[PDB]
Amino acid sequence: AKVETHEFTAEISQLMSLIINTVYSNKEIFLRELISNASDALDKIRYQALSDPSQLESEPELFIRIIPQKDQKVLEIRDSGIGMTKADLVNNTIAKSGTKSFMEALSAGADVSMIGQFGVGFYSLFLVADHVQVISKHNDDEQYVWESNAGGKFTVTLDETNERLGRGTMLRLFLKEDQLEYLEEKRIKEVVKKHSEFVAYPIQLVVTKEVE
Ligand SMILES: COc1cccc(-c2cc(F)ccc2[C@H]2Cc3nc(N)nc(C)c3C(=O)N2)n1
Repeated sequence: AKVETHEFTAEISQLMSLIINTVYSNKEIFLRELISNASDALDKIRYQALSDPSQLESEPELFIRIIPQKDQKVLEIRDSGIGMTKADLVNNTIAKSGTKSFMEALSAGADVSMIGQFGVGFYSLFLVADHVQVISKHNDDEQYVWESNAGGKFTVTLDETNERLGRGTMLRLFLKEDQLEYLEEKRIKEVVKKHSEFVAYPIQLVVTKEVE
């Protein structure tokens, strides 16, 4: 499998470093942000399906799914949205403008929670995670895995190790030891009900209970 390496733009590498290092208190906002991206990605596939309902056939169910993996200290956020082609992942760039604007607003004293308003709320995941894999499948393209440690370099490899998505995106968040509360059914239920009431799509939570 060929791991293509790429370097992050200097503004993107500095944004990633700011968030991963910050002390922000309301770190739970990351979930609103990722859910909001997943909901938007679903809106995008649903729009195409208004024209062409064959676009939905790669994964007919439209959903956001939250999958804690206590064994691996991993929280996965999966959507069956539009997904991202390999070219998308290697060049993901409205980010450039929103990264600069958001950085200016932070100087003026904006709170970290305003990140979504500048369109770069994906990077809020580094509040609770030190490393991240992003697995994506766009309809007319193959399934790839993007990877970043918040440094200045990310990889994009063909996906030969993860479950097939059918269509969409799954973020594998490698949580920090301080933020392992977000693997908890009850803690995750709190954050979702608080900040994502108005989501057109089912937010499914996967829970592994032992049969007694
Ligand atoms: C989701 O995985 C990745 C990987 C690198 C960069 C981005 C990203 C970055 C932004 F700054 C702003 C927006 C994005 C993503 C956010 C996103 N999330 C999800 N769940 N699905 C899609 C299609 C996108 C999308 O279209 N663009 N997302």
